[PDB]
Amino acid sequence: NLYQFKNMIQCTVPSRSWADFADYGCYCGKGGSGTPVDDLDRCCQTHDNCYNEAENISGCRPKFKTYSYECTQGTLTCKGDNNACAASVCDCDRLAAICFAGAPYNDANYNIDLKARCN
Amino acid sequence: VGGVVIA
Ligand SMILES: [Ca+2]
Repeated sequence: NLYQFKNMIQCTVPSRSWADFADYGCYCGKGGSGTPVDDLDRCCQTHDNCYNEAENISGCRPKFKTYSYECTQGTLTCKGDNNACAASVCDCDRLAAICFAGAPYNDANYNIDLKARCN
Repeated sequence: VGGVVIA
């Protein structure tokens, strides 16, 4: 769920607040359209697409599904006690949190005008 | 949760 994804980011990127990623480029947070503006935006685009895929599973709601995961000593793991929905969503989240950690953050791309720039 | 949207 979003609370858990929140916590995954705090684990892999303890250097910046989670709100930094909540409204960035065309794909991070609300939007899902247009040309991804940079590497970080591409992380989010893959993440958004991943959620759309997981939504194909009966009764699977990525923002609300509670999965089983761990974050300790620099390692993020999705656990074995996840069903197919939970396992897919956990994996989407984990791969994005990993993506975020390796991607440059450009202040210019924060809170951009989606209507004008993400067509 | 308790927020808007990060994903
Ligand atoms: Ca989005």
